[PDB]
Amino acid sequence: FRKMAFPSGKVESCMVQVTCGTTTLNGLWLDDVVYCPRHVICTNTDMLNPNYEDLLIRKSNHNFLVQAGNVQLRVIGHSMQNCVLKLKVDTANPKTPKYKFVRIQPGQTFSVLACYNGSPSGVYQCAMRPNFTIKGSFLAGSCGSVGFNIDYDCVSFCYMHHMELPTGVHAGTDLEGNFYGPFVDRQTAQAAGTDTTITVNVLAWLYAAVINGDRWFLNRFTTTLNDFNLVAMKYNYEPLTQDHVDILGPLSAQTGIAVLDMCASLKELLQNGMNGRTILGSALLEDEFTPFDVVR
Amino acid sequence: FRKMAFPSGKVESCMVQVTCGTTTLNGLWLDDVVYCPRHVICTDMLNPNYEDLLIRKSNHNFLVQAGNVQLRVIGHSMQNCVLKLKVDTANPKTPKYKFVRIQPGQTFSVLACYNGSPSGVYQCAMRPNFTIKGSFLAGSCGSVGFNIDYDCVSFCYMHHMELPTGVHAGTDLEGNFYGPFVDRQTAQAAGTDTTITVNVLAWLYAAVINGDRWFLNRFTTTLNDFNLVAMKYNYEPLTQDHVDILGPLSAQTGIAVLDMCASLKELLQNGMNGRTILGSALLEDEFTPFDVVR
Ligand SMILES: *C(=O)[C@H](C[C@@H]1CCNC1=O)NC(=O)[C@H](CC1CCCCC1)NC(=O)c1cc2ccccc2[nH]1
Ligand SMILES: *C(=O)[C@H](C[C@@H]1CCNC1=O)NC(=O)[C@H](CC1CCCCC1)NC(=O)c1cc2ccccc2[nH]1
Repeated sequence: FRKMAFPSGKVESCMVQVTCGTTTLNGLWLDDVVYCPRHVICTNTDMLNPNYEDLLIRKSNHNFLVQAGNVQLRVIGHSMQNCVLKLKVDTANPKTPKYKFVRIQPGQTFSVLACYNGSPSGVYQCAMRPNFTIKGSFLAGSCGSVGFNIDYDCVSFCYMHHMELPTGVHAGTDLEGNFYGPFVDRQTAQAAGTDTTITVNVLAWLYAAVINGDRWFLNRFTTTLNDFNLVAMKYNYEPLTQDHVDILGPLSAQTGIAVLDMCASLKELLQNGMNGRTILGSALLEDEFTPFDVVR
Repeated sequence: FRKMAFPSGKVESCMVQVTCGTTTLNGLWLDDVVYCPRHVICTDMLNPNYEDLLIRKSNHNFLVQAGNVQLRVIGHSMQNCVLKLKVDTANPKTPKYKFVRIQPGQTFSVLACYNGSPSGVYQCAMRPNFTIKGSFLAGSCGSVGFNIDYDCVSFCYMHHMELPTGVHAGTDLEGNFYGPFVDRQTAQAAGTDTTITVNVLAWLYAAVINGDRWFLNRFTTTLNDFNLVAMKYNYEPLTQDHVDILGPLSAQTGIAVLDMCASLKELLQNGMNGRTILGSALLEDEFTPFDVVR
């Protein structure tokens, strides 16, 4: 069991470089529109309290240099949607995949294609934390990189990168420019909320462990949802909702370990620790695989 | 800090499906050649005579499909443990590529594929015992490992089999196995593995370059004394080449290699006492000095 990213070729073909004055970052080219963070129109002067409408009315089409590899794309229109800028260009991307813009929920995973200067550099799997940040790996110029899932030839874009918080975790928007989490595109003091562990993902990961031959943590017991939730609250774990139990249904049946039976295992893991042992290859309870991620 | 794979698009455009008899696996289509594991021609698995198995095949016994398109095989030959199927059509999306043979400790991306269609991408390392700790299911054979550098894809691994311990064995793209393995279903066992010491040190440098110094100390060590200690924890010996390779990261952080060796010695002695390094509760050994810089 390894953390696995989706194959990224369909998205690589959509990445372009956007330059506005002094700032260069990445854009997502789909049909005849390039999408990118609206903060690309900020200078050092504006970054602390921008008036994005004002700054945008100032700009004209030729203020944006869009580069698809060696080819410059001519901007013929510009617009803002929430915190994303939409640059209408000369030419529709001839490799636009089947795609959707989707908004994901905390606890869900996606692949990140990290890009610099419009050129894809690396790909890795992320989870939307319960505090709406991303534990990413993003350097200067990574803004505009996207997160996505693929479902049978259809790419669902869910994330575009905007910022790094002082703790080193990351914040961005969906592709309609709506931020994940209580963050703003302003150079002001911002902090992530206290994070919590994604309980249903930990359980799915334990089921993944049983499937792969590590069963030392299983026991004979079972808990209640109410009793397990008091434990989860003590250890900063997301409450296990009744719907969470249902999505684990397939894994309980394949292994014969009922969810509250596996919760009894997790309950004890939260106190005995691992007693010097390892679960999959990890000395920590891993919470960035969804039930779907384990089954696939 | 993440285990990052290379973008897989250039390799996705090369994956095809090869069927021989009742067996389907993946092939790598570059120009007018499809490369795949020669054991696609087995029915036979304990003591195959591949020379005899192959002379009985004709071109039409190999069904090659690139997506919906069937590729006509016009010839075939065997190069060590890989089959080279000459096809009627050159891959129009062949990238700039090379075939490279890697040494233990080297990392690469794996594009896991099934029925010629890519399924996922992840980072991997060649273990000191010439296995890889992959994630491969039935039908993954022919999946390839690669690095990409300046739009040039360097293919270094093709998947052949799973050992009884659950680790994986395969060949370079000229069909020479990594390690003492053969394409037979006989009893073969990965030798005892070790931790890639040079990679653990690179990663501790990465920890320093980011924010963390809590594991440093005031000691140094000789290279010989470090190796005498580290081998008691099943670490690979550190060589002068490894010390040289770490020079750039040493000079960038101000921490002499042997001073970082002293810190590693103490980390092995003490554990991390409830802390993490980068993101991990264990000493990570699948990042190379090169991976850290990039
Ligand atoms: C876009 O490419 C970068 C990506 C950052 C750079 C470093 N690591 C990343 O992920 N985005 C930024 O640099 C933003 C730009 C701002 C423009 C105006 C609106 C808000 C975003 N800045 C930051 O991410 C930033 C500034 C800052 C200051 C002090 C501590 C942390 C910190 N992070
Ligand atoms: C190719 O697709 C598969 C990949 C395997 C399947 C499961 N996980 C993998 O990586 N390759 C095989 O199944 C090989 C078949 C050839 C191997 C040698 C030459 C002829 C056939 N077999 C194994 O990987 C295998 C069989 C086996 C039996 C008992 C213990 C371990 C074991 N591994």
